[PDB]
Amino acid sequence: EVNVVMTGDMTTRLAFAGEQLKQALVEKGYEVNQTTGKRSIYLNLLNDTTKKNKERFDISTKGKNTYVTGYDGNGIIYGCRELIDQLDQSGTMDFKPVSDAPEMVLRGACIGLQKTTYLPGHAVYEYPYTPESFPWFYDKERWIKYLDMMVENRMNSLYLWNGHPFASLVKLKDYPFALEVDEETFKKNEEMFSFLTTEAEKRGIFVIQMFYNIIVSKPFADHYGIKTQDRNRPITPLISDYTRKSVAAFIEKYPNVGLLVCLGEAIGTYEEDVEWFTKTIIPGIKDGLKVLGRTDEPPVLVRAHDTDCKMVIDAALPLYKNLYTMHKYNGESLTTYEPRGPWAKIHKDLSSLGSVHISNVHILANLEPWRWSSPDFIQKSVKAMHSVHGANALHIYPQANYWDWPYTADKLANGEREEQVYRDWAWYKAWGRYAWKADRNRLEEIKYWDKQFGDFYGIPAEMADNIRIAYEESGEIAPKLLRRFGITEGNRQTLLLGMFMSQFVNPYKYTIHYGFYESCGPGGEKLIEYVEKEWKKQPHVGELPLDIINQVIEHGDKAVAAIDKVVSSAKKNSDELRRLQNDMHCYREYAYAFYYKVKAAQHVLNYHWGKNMDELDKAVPLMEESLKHYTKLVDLTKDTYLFANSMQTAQRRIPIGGDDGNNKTWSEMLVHYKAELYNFKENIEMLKDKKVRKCVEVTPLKEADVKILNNLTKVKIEKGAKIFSNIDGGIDAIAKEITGLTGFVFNGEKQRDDATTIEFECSSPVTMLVAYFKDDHRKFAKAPRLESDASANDYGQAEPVLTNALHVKGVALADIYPYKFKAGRHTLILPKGYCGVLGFTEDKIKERDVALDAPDWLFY
Ligand code: NA
Ligand code: NA
Repeated sequence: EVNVVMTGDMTTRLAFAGEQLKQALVEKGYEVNQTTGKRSIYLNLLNDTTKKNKERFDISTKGKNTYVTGYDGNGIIYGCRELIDQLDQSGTMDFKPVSDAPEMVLRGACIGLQKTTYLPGHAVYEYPYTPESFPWFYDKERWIKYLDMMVENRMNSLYLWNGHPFASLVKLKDYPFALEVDEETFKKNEEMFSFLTTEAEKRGIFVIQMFYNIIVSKPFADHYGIKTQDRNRPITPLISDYTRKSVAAFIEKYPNVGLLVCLGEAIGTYEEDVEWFTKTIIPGIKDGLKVLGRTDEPPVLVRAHDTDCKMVIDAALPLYKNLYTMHKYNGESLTTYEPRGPWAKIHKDLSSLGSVHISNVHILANLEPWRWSSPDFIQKSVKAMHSVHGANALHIYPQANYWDWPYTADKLANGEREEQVYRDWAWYKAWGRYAWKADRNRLEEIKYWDKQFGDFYGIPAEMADNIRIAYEESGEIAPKLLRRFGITEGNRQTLLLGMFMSQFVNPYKYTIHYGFYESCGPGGEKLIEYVEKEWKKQPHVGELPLDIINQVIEHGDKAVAAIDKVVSSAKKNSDELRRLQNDMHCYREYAYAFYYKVKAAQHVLNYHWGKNMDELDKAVPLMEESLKHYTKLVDLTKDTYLFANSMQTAQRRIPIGGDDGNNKTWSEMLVHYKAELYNFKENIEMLKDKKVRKCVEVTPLKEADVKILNNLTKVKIEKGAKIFSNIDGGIDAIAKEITGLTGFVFNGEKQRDDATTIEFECSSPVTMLVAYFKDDHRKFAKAPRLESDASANDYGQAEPVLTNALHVKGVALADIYPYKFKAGRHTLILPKGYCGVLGFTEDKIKERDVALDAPDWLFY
């Protein structure tokens, strides 16, 4: 019936290609003969490294013989995948000749050895590889399925993300106490890495271990009496020695595993980033290479995240020639296929290096947790990666629920968990398909996807087009709403839980970073900008917020109308199609809730500009209508989803704090949005009746009784006070709240070199007040930023308490951030650069813009 003949370099990839083709043919009812005149397929593997024929194959046919030429091991695998895809798309062994190669050179996905919350005993990102934490990591069948799916999608790279993996994977003779796992687990970890590298290698998959810096093991830390990580802590010879030896041990022991380096998030300055990479990491890699007898420099991947790419690559290239770069596609979200602005320039500059620049589709904060997999949106995004960013490689996150691998957020009957590889098959398949080839005729793609959805649900392709419509209409909702109304593309925000009125009418209170609105889609106006231009009779430019809410309710209505027609048809995976229908109804109720809230926010902003109280009367029924839609969203999610956000800690700030896993469900959020309307109505009632509103009674904070342990110079905080010993000017404006506190005097120069360490004890909870200056000069310590520093809320400091609150003559204006402590003995290192420590109080601090009457006072 069918002969399969393998010819050439008898490699593991050639042998895998052959087994795959044989299984595919017997699953179609053919008898297969294997060896190394009736129907024959010839698998020919050549030898050439010609970076040009990488992963290339040719298929030709002559009579009843088919010839597959693979230019390398990956080429012969992909040649066999093309025969199998032909056998699937028609039933016949009549093969079409094809010469093909992928457009992007690395095409891959990540799994996080990460959890929804911190491991008891450990800081952020820290999780030893153990079966207690990750039993799925030790499941060989689950690994085979994952790697088989990667081959089907022609993905050639797998990334494991972990804080400090080395202490689970290597033993150091100078630091034997560093090991974070018991001996039996250490043996299981060695066994799994051996299984994973072997299974991946025969499939043409490069395994890459990602790590954060600077992080040391819990037992190494405990032995030396230091912290596992501290962002502002200097580099020390001890921590450098431990990391260099760890990295060298890893290269020696797992010689085919790549490294993805994050120069963060526990490194305080760009100068320390360069020093760590060039003097600790790169020498550790060369140590391991020297030990193996390697003369080549295998690629090292470096994230642009939380560093200065240009300093880093410029300093590193003389020391190590083979560096790949990685940078987020749309920050930690998916917002646009028309990216632009300063962030597009950073991608273009990294692509300029003429090497491999990897587009990272990172975290997908704005899509969590509902189904998302728009072929159109994904195709257009890969076209943008090429045309706007210059990227030639792709790294994708899971579609949702990254922190909770291997499960989705779906709540099934009786505690059952849904697998991400099951639910999100079309996400992986779409990113793989467009990474292979971006330019594909859209009508032919619709027919391809109609058959994929039809086959999965057992529905004719024509009928299944309504599934494709549902994905492509609903797919535009979260991207559009985030880029037009969002606070951030970071997972600091969970878009699909909604937003407060305050976040619509006073968005800059919640800290919007330069770059987001300027990069993450077409140029346009915020709601506050649109309403200001209405009142000032100024022309409108670009994407308008009222246009976007109209578009999103239309997307919502069309997705529901499409999925409702087909949901009853499914002959397979019927429960899954009912969940997709439920997700489309969720997206529609979300879209209408958002529409009415934006309309309400426009009237509240009309009140701000005109002070016509009839504007507040119109806001109420729109808010009520928004709440009717949000109540329906609760009814749709309360039995169907465990939660929205997979990151379930105090690093989540928008719409409200996610501290200790609170505020992660629509049910929880509805309580807040009901209280927001109730409050609004009470405030309007008081305005009508009494023409009064609540405002802050401004009083000095009482100084707390604190003992300073590290010999700081004290100063009374008042007009005239010199908080910088190295400059001539004193405080020349100050919030009354701060006057009379006892702060400190520092040398701004010493602050640039050494950072600022405060050590103190308190017999009750205190807040320490820190001044960060509103000046872009690198001499100033930077205010806490959760998007580039997971530790930026460890003291409750992520948000300022008093804005525009301090001025020092010859310096700048400052905002005041709260650092909160329980009773105890404390040591804090603040970021390098000029900053002020103004004192301590046990008092409740009332938030205030000292420069003022913002339009959101009505929701307090
Ligand atoms: Na850094
Ligand atoms: Na990145």
